[PDB]
Amino acid sequence: PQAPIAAYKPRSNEILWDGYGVPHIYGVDAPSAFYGYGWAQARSHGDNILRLYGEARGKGAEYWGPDYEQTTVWLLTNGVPERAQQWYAQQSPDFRANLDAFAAGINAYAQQNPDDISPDVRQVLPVSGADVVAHAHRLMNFLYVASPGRTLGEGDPPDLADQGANSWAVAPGKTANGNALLLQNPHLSWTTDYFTYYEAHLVTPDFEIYGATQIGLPVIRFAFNQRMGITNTVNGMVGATNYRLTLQDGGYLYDGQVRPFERPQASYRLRQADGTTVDKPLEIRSSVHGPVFERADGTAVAVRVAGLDRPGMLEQYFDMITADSFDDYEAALARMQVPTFNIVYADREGTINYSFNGVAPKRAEGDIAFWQGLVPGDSSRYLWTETHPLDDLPRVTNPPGGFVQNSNDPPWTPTWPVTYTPKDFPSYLAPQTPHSLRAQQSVRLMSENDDLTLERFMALQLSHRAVMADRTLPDLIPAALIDPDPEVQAAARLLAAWDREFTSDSRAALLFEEWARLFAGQNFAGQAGFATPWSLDKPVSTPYGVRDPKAAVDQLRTAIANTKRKYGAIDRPFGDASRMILNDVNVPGAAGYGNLGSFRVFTWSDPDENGVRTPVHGETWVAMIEFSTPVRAYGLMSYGNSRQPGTTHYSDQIERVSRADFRELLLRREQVEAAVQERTPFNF
Repeated sequence: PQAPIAAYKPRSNEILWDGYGVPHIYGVDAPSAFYGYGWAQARSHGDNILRLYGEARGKGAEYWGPDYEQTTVWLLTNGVPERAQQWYAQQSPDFRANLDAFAAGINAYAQQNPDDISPDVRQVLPVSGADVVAHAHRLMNFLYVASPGRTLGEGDPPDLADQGANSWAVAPGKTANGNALLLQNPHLSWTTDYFTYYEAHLVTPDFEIYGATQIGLPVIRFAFNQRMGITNTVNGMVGATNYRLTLQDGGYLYDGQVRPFERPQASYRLRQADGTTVDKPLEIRSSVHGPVFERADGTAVAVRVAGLDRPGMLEQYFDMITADSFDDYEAALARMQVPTFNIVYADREGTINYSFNGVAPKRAEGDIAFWQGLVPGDSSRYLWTETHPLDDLPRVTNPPGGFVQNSNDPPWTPTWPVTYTPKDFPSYLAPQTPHSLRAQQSVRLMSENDDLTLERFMALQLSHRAVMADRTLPDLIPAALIDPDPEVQAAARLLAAWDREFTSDSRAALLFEEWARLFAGQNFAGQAGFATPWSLDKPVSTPYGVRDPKAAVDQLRTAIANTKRKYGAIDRPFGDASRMILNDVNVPGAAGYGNLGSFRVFTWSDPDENGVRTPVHGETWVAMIEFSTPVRAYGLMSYGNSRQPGTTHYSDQIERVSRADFRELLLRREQVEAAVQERTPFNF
């Protein structure tokens, strides 16, 4: 109807909650919607939001003791609580009012429902707009871009490190009905608090947004509406540098001169087991690069984070997701206030766009591997001061191929055919590393399909191909059949009969994973085992083959043992071992590891004593949107919409997830009114 449906114009403030605890927040103006949003978030996730906001204040240690102390030291040394005050002071008046409203929403819920807030996090109250800013700043710059694990060279815990996503946007020309399609599909921890997605709907007379965001964030990162929608995937935009300092004469050597550290003398409180606290002094040293950390091995490392002068992250996302046109979206994107992420855009006018987004330092020399390692901190040659504008970054708009995609692969095949190559960009922007089997599968699923309907688009999202099996079994099986061990022969035949799909009933899939663990490493990303290595000239059909079939058969022998150790048998049905268990809901699993090729992702834990494992990471918020008039959208949230103790909205979608039975996402007032179970009238 090339003119959108009449926008709903709310006349009172109310949250209409549906049966799954999805809040439909109707506000008479923007602060009202943000207030209801905070209120809703607090109701569904209050305890963890408070804890996180506590942490963002640099008060984790003070509130909860030694387990929170590393983050405290990290955030204080990096001046995060103070930077938050600054960024908060630096908001536009309008947006600050929204942030304040959001916080007031949280406080108000807590004030009206004090017994619903967990006793341990009551002390955090009240919260403020600055806390909201701090949390978002922590999340973006000091979890995503820089983290203490990386700076300390200890590595990040899985809670943080397991990050991924799928993203598809399909142009009209590639669809049946002529409307852009969009897949929102982030893959984060199912347990990590700051990575908990919350689904919501905000309606004012001026804007409408539907979708998911991490708890405690006041704006929706995976948002769509009647006009447009976006989705994100992590791109590991190298937005920070760790510098190895040479310590000398009480300072650090730099361009042959001894330079002084800048020193604040801070201190923080540390909660004791008995509930009292001790004051711990904290000296914060900064070189010209940034704050200085000392590794366990005694290396002095200065961490330099890009975009510390970018306070408009939350407002950028807000203006992006409420954009009236693609030009507006881009103008907002072009502010470079969002420090990281691939961002994919689709709208009802038919535009699709992929952007390798973030705040990337301009560097005179060095490739991406150089800039991800310890960079020498004794030379001004390595001190960047400038960042790339949007226009310097890999982007694709309405490509000839009619789609854009990203599955955390380097941005070198975001569409097919490609519209640029690695040499078109500085070598430090993105790795030129092999694309994962899931990423190759993403390109294939879009490129190879035409005349897409929403239903078909949704079916394709469910892909759970063992691509790794396609690349290896042709060589492994014949070689395994040579082996005299009848068990190895039996294993080979089990593997040969398998359709190479990670279905619940697959008796071969677990064994295969175990072999793959050895063949391609614990993360299934190793390349040394393949006969034909990955090539950007065959980006979706390499790597391929088994380089050393003898050794691979030895790996199968060990794998057979591992499978039996873990699962009690080499032929246990995949979905008997792989379970999705939330509260007392226990449903069969399907799909699996992305690195094995599964597009739909469940990163199955190690099994327990019964051989049972559950997703530690993977499908969380999944939504497919057709930009028809009106839009049509379906979605699910694996672990429900609430994690508050005792909620009925934690385990209430996982059964549907197991059957790929998506909910209709309800954006229209009439639909919302039809689905409403709870109403929270409010007044901001």
